[PDB]
Amino acid sequence: KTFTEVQTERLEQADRSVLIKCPSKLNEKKLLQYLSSHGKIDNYFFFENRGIHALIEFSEKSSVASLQAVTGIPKHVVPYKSRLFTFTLKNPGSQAAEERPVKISPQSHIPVNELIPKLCHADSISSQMYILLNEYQLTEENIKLRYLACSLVRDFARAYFPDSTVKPFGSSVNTFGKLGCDVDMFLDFHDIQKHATKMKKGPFEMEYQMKRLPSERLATQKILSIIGDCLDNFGPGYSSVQKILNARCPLVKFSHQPTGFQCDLSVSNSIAIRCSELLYIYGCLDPRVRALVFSLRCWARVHGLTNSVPGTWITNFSLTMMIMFFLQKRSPPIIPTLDQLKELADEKDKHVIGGYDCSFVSDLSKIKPTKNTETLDELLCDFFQYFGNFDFRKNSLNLRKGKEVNKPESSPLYIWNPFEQDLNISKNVNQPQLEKFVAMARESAWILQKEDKTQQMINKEPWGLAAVLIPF
Amino acid sequence: KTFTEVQTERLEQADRSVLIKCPSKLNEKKLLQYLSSHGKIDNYFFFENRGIHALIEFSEKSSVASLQAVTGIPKAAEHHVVPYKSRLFTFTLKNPGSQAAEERPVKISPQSHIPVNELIPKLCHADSISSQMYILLNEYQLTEENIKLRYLACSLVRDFARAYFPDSTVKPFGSSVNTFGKLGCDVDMFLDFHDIMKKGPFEMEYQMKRLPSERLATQKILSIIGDCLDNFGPGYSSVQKILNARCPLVKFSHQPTGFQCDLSVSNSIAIRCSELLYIYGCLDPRVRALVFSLRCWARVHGLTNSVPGTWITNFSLTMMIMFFLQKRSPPIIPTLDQLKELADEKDKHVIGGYDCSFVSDLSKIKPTKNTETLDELLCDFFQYFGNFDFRKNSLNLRKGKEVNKPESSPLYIWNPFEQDLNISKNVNQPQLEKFVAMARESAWILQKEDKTQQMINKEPWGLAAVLIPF
Ligand SMILES: [Cl-]
Ligand SMILES: [Cl-]
Ligand SMILES: [Cl-]
Ligand SMILES: [Cl-]
Repeated sequence: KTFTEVQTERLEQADRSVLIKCPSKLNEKKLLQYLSSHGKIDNYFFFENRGIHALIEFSEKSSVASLQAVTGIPKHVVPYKSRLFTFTLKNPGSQAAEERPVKISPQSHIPVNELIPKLCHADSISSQMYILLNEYQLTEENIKLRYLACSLVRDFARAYFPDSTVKPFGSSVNTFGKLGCDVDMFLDFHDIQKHATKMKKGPFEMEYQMKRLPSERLATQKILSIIGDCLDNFGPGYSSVQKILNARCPLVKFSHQPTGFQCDLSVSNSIAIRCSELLYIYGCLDPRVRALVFSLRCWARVHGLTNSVPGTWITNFSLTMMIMFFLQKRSPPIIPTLDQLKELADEKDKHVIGGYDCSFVSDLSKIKPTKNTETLDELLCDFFQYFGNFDFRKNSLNLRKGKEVNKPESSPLYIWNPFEQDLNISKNVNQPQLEKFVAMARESAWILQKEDKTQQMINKEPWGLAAVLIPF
Repeated sequence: KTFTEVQTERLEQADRSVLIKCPSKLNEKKLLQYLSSHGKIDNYFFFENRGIHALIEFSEKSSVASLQAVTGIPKAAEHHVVPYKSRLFTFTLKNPGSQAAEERPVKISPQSHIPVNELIPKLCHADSISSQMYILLNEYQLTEENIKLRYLACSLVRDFARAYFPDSTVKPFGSSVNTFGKLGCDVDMFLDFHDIMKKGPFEMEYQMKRLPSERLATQKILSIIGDCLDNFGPGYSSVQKILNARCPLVKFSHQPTGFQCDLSVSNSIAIRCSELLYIYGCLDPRVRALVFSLRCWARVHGLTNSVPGTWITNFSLTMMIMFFLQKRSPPIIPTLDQLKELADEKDKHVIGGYDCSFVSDLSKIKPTKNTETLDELLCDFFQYFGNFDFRKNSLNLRKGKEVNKPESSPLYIWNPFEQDLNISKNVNQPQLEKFVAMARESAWILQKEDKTQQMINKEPWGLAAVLIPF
């Protein structure tokens, strides 16, 4: 039910899953028939990534060890044994060419130039936005692949750090991730002995000889450094390992070839996890939330408002928060404020970080459904109108209050960090970039207000969402 | 027990051993009583190294995992440690106010030998040169406890390598295992880390990352282990990575044991050399007595040094001593070719095309009929090399003969396991001449002294007379 319960279930399924690089001439039935001899298979799919790969989700974890028991070491290699397998035929020239294999599950979304025609063939702006959402959103197969990537990194980390867990956060889990997005991973340490340890009969407290480091930051940097070097030199399918240990949140970036994901590994950050669960709640509350976010992120990218590299540009996160604020301010609100979510929280949902109460309700059924019935056609235009006429000089965005309030500090765009006091999430944004955003918003509002959609359809020209998803 | 069988047994015992940093107020009985609840303990001892530490050797390996299952990270330590779990434990009292046993002193096992200034008086009170040399040997040689500690150090380093090379081994060589090591000597360690089912309709293999060329692989693996030694455990390690040397090397101080260590990738020739020396050391007690005394002599007179350079090495010196013993009438030890001829098929070892075989079973070697005393052998060693023609002759330990020098080098000692290689190529003419001068002077001192009067006069005599600066 809850965000935490979804993560637990996803990780358990990943724990009994494996990846297989398939033979050039793949017979699906023969492969599955063989794998089923090691135990029942709950789920599986194929994907393309420099050849065909299969994700296999066994019903029982024991099946993994069963398969590993008949798997050999190639024959010079780093003999780290994993859940990455390569299957080939003994006598490849004695099997014929295969007629109709296999269904491929896409791990990327269609490019904008292919999307636009689909949008133009839609009946309304609402339908356009749902088409975009369906084309872009993470698939069940992609999600399974993301959790398996985390599970594999966990196993790699567990060689030196047996209590390691690796769990995804951000776009991979908050409902706003699009196909192709990075897998952001958090490493944490928790006792694998989940069972109830007795009262020991002896007199001693017993610990490992470990250096007590002055800061959590230094420990984090040393741990990530070793894991990074090990992935680089010893880990199968890990490439382009970049150590970015001196960043605000120390980080190791890498490309995971078996899955084709770009990944980012850091040590667990409690604030970042609260943020992911908050966005998950908002995304789950109403489908218009996700529809708006996906369309507006695409809009921002198309018009050069967002960028892949950090700088003076508004970030996708900042933009997403602006959208949440917009939705909080509808009459009636489409989503509750963070203070409203805090007040619905019981003792079990108490989360205090750095002295600041970051509590909010985890049970979605405790949130009264919105009575707002505005269509996406209205909301898209109104978003552009609202921020196109928003006084950014005088007002800041407070998502806890759901109100425009005086700016604590002078900054072009001030959006309050909802889990840290006196922090602006959009402090990076300069006046030029903010003015560009405003100009694009106003132009987009005008285009939607003035267009004759029926004639554009007849004239075979872009209309509605498509009209604002092309350069001006 | 062959050399190989000794190593195997030692490593197996180290594999089921742990190190425990003991409570400030240590009750030995309570500690052992508690630890025995995880399984029987075959051996244990205590040593001093910034507080009391205990080596615990469990009867069963399973006991290690049992102890680890109740070992925890403090709440205050969370997020502030590198969570590498090891066989290094710290024990403290749950309630410091719950001591309810009589306090007894704990026996400390020494890991160092007495300094020369304390040794000399003991030598001067001996009855003969032979007795002096056996006193030195007994004061200096590795103890059973020290040996266990050395193998455990290797075992701990092995566990770092095994994270991604599960079949890895780390084994000591050189002075730690060849019978000629003295307390306080480095632990020289070799890593061997790579190249060590039902049939379905698919061939099935793991996806594994390729290693680079042997040297590059060696450099990367040693670099990571060096980083582990830095960051895993209590640390304070003084890790020196010397990865660009001819033989890539990591030097470090292992704080839990207090050993100075050198880690490199396994060299098959160096291992044969260690077993050869082990054979020679085991054959006759005079072999070890001579080597220990002469190594001490070399150090005292500045002929050997802790850092590599133009100095004769302890290994080269030891080989010179072996050559000397091969040349006695009759020989005290056999030549390497004699040991080769005694080898059966099971003792076959060919390295780089060169037959490095020799007998491993010591009972197959006929005991020496030489009955020369150490008094004679010590003086004769100095006399022999003091008059040896180093310009014209080289030392061949396979033949047990002086032979023409293959290449021009001040001191030429044939590498017994590699063709056309001089183990003492590093030695320059100045250092060789110093050695010769010291040898000749030492011979004269022993030849001319009146030992009875020196004893009465309370002056150094015999071995003591050559173990002080000239
Ligand atoms: Cl194949
Ligand atoms: Cl997030
Ligand atoms: Cl996008
Ligand atoms: Cl040796």
